[PDB]
Amino acid sequence: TIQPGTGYNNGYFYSYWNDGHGGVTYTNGPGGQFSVNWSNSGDFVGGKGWQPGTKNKVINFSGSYNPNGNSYLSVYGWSRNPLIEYYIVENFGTYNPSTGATKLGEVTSDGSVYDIYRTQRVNQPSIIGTATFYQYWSVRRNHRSSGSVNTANHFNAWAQQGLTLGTMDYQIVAVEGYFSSGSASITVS
Repeated sequence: TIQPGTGYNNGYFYSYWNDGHGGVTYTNGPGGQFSVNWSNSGDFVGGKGWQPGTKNKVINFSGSYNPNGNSYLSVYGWSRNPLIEYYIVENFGTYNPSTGATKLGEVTSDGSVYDIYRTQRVNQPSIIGTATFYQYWSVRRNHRSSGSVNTANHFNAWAQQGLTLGTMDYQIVAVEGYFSSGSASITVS
């Protein structure tokens, strides 16, 4: 296990954050590999990828994802100017994070339809400090724990619908959990 923080490991950016509650261990492995094991955690997010991301990256991920409770497996990132937090959700546990969100379209990519949503976060932590910003979501209908994500398909579909992105900040394959248990082992390339 490592300290929470950000850095580079074997040529990949990583980010690991937790709220201090306990119950989460994050390990960086060789190459693009990372592992997360959690048991009655608090809120956390961890994964590997790129800093900065791009608008036409094809992201490959392979491994195992076994949530027991509330957790997501996503391509996850931010843009600046405008400030946007975005998710391309490949798999989740007990909670569909688009519950109660406004549906803004559908896109077919990489073997599934995805539903597109937009939510707003009001006076919440962000990469530039406390702020009000939008979150964009693509939620895969056919869940999986390995695959390839053509991010351009999502970003172009969001743009078509009026959901524009600014300058890319980090872009990772992340395991997120909120007071749950589970294990994951994921290799990014």
